[PDB]
Amino acid sequence: TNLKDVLASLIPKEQARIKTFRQQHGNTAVGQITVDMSYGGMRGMKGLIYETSVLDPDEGIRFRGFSIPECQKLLPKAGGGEEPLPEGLFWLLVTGQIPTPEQVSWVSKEWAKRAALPSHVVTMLDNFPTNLHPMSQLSAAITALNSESNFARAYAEGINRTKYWEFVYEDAMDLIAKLPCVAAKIYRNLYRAGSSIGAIDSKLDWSHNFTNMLGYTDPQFTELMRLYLTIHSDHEGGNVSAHTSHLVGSALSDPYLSFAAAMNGLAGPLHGLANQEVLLWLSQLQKDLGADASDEKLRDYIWNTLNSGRVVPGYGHAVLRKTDPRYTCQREFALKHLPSDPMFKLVAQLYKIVPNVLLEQGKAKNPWPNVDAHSGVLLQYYGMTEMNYYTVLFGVSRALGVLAQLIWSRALGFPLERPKSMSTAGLEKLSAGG
Amino acid sequence: ASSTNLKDVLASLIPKEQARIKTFRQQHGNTAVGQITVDMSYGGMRGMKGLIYETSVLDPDEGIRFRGFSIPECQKLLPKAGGGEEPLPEGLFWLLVTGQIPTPEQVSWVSKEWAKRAALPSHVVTMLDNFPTNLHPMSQLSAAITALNSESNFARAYAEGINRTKYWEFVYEDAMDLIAKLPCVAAKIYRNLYRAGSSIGAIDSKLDWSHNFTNMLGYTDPQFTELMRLYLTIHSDHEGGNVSAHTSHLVGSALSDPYLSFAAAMNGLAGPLHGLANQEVLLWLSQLQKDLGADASDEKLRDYIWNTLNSGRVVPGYGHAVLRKTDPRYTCQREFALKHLPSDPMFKLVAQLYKIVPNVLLEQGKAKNPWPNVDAHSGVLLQYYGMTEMNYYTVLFGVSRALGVLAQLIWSRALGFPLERPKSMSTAGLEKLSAGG
Ligand SMILES: CC(C)(COP(=O)(O)OP(=O)(O)OC[C@H]1O[C@@H](n2cnc3c(N)ncnc32)[C@H](O)[C@@H]1OP(=O)(O)O)[C@@H](O)C(=O)NCCC(=O)NCCSCC(=O)C(F)(F)F
Ligand SMILES: CC(C)(COP(=O)(O)OP(=O)(O)OC[C@H]1O[C@@H](n2cnc3c(N)ncnc32)[C@H](O)[C@@H]1OP(=O)(O)O)[C@@H](O)C(=O)NCCC(=O)NCCSCC(=O)C(F)(F)F
Repeated sequence: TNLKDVLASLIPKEQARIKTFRQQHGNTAVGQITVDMSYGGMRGMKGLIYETSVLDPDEGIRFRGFSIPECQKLLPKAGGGEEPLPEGLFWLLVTGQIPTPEQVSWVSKEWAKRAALPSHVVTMLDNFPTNLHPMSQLSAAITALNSESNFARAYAEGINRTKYWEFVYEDAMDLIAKLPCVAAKIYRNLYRAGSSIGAIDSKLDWSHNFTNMLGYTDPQFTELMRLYLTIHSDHEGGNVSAHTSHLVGSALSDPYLSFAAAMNGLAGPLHGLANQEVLLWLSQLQKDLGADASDEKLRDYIWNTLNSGRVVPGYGHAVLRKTDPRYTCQREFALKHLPSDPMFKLVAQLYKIVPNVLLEQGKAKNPWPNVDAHSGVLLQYYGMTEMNYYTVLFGVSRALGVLAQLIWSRALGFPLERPKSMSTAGLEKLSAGG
Repeated sequence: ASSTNLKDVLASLIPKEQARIKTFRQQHGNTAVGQITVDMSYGGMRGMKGLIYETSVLDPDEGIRFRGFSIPECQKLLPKAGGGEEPLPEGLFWLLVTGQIPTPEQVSWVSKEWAKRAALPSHVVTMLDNFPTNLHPMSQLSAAITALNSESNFARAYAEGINRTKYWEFVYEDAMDLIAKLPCVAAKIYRNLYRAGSSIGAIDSKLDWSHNFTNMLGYTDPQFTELMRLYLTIHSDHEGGNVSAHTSHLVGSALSDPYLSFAAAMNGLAGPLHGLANQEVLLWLSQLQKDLGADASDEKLRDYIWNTLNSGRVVPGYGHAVLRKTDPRYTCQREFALKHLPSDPMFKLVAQLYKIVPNVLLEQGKAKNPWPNVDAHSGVLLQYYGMTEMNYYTVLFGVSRALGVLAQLIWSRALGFPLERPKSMSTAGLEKLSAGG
């Protein structure tokens, strides 16, 4: 019931909070930067303040203090569902508080009234070739939508730093509302013979309109979509996509530009693209070893994949050190809905083998699986076999998280992200020599 | 030190590098290089050095050093057009990549190579020709880059299962093609918007990259050709902590292709606090003229400056995250004006500001740096030569910046830098970590 008002009052409490805190500990040390950290992608450096979520290496992600199961229980469900609606999540990430069902409905409704594409985007999408990857299409379409930016106007217009957050809030609501429109058009155009996406039923929830535009009607596939979109929404801020959005948002680029840049990062093979990668490898697996393999043959398939310089897709993590609750959460879902699925059973079998392999191999820090290892198998089951699209789905979810933070970054006037770089030759000089 | 094919040269260079970093890392990987305080975390990583970037290094007191070289030094050492004064961007790219100063031949080969690789796919052209005039030039550029990704050789190869070792090779190809296509793209944007969709003509395999650019832009003055060589050379790289450089670095570390990494960087560059400043300094200067008139007094200037600050606004093209003095790129450009457009009224106003602004900023006590940066002096040079469409200004900066960023991109891959993935913290957790306040 008026998320903008809600924010309007939470803001100054928090501004207060930090100032006083910074006054006290501004110069207090929270860490040490090492030569290896610099060469190792800031591995283990605590270099960002990100509010919407925190990641625990052992326990996983907590969204505003809540774990996945906690959310699963707490957040409002649909009419007669079991899976939490992403609208709730979004309210939670933004507010810090559990939304009521009324609040949740208000969002759905808000996201329905704002879903609307400019024709220039439409045309573009319609002229894209079928050889251009869906993420690229997605990314390029978003960038193009920036002509609609309110923040971009207000800013040129001369707004006060103070009001920045309000513009960003509108840009943010509008993008999340349109994303499914762009995502759906992409699918259709690529996989549905360019058929129309149709309309938004103002009376449905965001996932539900999305699935319609996609042209899927299994009510269970709807529930999946809800779960899918909830769980991929945020993953603290050091992740490539979030960080990107955050780094780019810092220069004051609008939310369209920022999200788009984040998509380019999500699309990397070591990141969100792994969604799709996993699937491709699982398929090729099935071709070779066949539908039902022996643990023994599975091992070698991995033992091979390894001494051959390749990584096992969906396994490993920069931060997590244990099995990702996102993975588990998905597996519980399969267990309740597609337990007899062959692909599913394989994924399941992989779970018992890879970790030991990745343990005797001795390189990976995290021998366990991440969300990526398990999403595709679910999708595929419901008929969405177009694996080059999976990352798009992840992208649409990630907007929830990143944008929720975008508002806060500007509301708290976080400045330009600009660290200092060094050359090896200078680092050597600093230390002495290697 | 030298012969013609960059690729062969690189290939040789590479392994010695790796060995070095390796042993160095062997003795000191655990050797602490610095801090981490609460303030730097909230402060956008200000003052934290936590990134390796080989191509350039910025000294806060002296300015950018290319591969140990300063601008003036590059200014003299680098090869020039047959009959120019200005360094050619091709030479700088070579320097940046190889860490060595190129010969004329060496440069010529680069030009030829960039000429050769210059080709846009139809879909991109279609797309560009279909964009509305209200779609900012930077968005066009960024969306065009992303869509060109259909061509990525690294992407393809990667999917086909190449070895981590070979990665750099495809990135070298993708970068070369991208440096090569950029002007085509940029020119098409300019044409479309300001030249009633006329055609960009063709590439002259014999010309230098900038020359072919100005031709496609429709600019024929040699002085402007010369300005372009300088411009593209000077906005090249600025160590890796700047938004654009860092964004390409971050995205590339994920194995996204160069097209993707670059386009993302473009989105950072388009930020009002970043490359977009180019444009703002000009919009700001225009407004200023309109009010104050042409021959304003220092006192009137000063005041207008104070107005801007009180409106809660920043003086455009002044201040910097790292630099603590006047940017050498600023100076460099002032010298060029001094020599070629000593009496432009706009030029004169920039010069005036130069003597007024830093004192006011000093007085206001906010800015760590009260001196000018590159973006404060670039638009005036363009304007003078007829390129008066300021919304396009950052596009040229972007074309320039592809040189630094792509040069390191190859190196990061060549050197196997991993995924850039830091640790985020919430205020609450941070507090808890400390005691709170
Ligand atoms: C995600 C990941 C890149 C994390 O990077 P990083 O923190 O450097 O891994 P690490 O610290 O455990 O690296 C130690 C070594 O083990 C290797 N390793 C790590 N994970 C794996 C894996 N799943 N399979 C094989 N080798 C692996 C690393 O490549 C590295 O080897 P080398 O020393 O020869 O470079 C890494 O786990 C990986 O490559 N994963 C496979 C990626 C994939 O296809 N799907 C999973 C999604 S990637 C998700 C991320 O963005 C994340 F945060 F996890 F990095
Ligand atoms: C580049 C800049 C963003 C660096 O930011 P930062 O490192 O945070 O500067 P800082 O620490 O000195 O700023 C401290 C205070 O001085 C103010 N200040 C800094 N520069 C200026 C300026 N040019 N005019 C007025 N006030 C300024 C800051 O806004 C800040 O005020 P507050 O604390 O009340 O928010 C900054 O000086 C600025 O805003 N410049 C003007 C931007 C512009 O339109 N053109 C110049 C190109 S920006 C160069 C860069 O480094 C960047 F990375 F941003 F691209």
